[PDB]
Amino acid sequence: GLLDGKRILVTGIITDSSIAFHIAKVAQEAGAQLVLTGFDRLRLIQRIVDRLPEKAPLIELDVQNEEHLNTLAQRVTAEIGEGNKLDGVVHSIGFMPQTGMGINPFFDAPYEDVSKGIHISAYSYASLAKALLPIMNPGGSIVGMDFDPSRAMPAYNWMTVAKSALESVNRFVAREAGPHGVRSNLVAAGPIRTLAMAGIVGGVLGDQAAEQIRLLEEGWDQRAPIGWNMKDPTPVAKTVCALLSDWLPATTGTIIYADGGASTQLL
Ligand SMILES: NC(=O)c1ccc[n+]([C@@H]2O[C@H](COP(=O)([O-])OP(=O)(O)OC[C@H]3O[C@@H](n4cnc5c(N)ncnc54)[C@H](O)[C@@H]3O)[C@@H](O)[C@H]2O)c1
Repeated sequence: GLLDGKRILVTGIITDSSIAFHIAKVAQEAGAQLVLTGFDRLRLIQRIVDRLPEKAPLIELDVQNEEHLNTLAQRVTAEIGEGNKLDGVVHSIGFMPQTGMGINPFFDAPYEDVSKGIHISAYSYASLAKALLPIMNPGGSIVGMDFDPSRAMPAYNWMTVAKSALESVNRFVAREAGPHGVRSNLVAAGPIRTLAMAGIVGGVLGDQAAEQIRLLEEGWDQRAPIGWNMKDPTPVAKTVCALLSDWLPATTGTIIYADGGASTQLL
């Protein structure tokens, strides 16, 4: 298998539609041995982890908790065994309070809310790398999830600002990881109907926010030369696994687009 013998930590499972659930599933089917992390609802997440192809341990990680981060490497080592190291780390973590995602105008998001979203969505990519690089093997790989923020998307407002910060953080993490023999890259996915996003397109932040995301989704499918399936994150999961493998060993600090090609076309 593509990831035979690799030990990979995967953050970000909260539902069975989470991108991270599919990353974990595909990675296990490709031979990887996993450690999962979960935020807050650990019993809920454990029952989802129980549905993965193979048994894998779940440990707690709130990326806003300094003690969780400062103990993370030790707690991972407790699961994989002293002397064993990680080959891969997946950041699949995002959050922005509703005030920053269209329930009110762009200008009405208070900084306390924006700062919380940037903490979880962007700064924590550096936090996670800081915590785990000391227990990573040369040849290893850190991968984070991106949503192309090169143009303003009124569908996502301050989450797009957070992704712009994340892309910058990724390039600096590549610099830190390099001397360890470790790569850092982002996978920019098209829109996926995770439970949170299905709620927004469904109307939970109001009619206008629902229509804005729906228009974004519709344009995406029109632009993508190979199509885009918002109800199936498997192609995104495979792309993450490609970057976790040994097959892109000279790629670091970059963004790989798993978006059906929609970012490359203008209609
Ligand atoms: N859904 C999409 O359309 C889409 C598209 C491109 C990229 N992405 C990105 O993919 C990543 C995964 O999101 P998703 O779409 O699978 O949604 P999701 O809601 O299933 O996953 C987001 C995860 O972030 C976790 N999280 C939030 N606060 C946290 C904290 N304090 N500590 C640790 N974890 C925390 C949640 O518990 C959840 O597991 C995010 O970075 C998201 O921005 C999503």
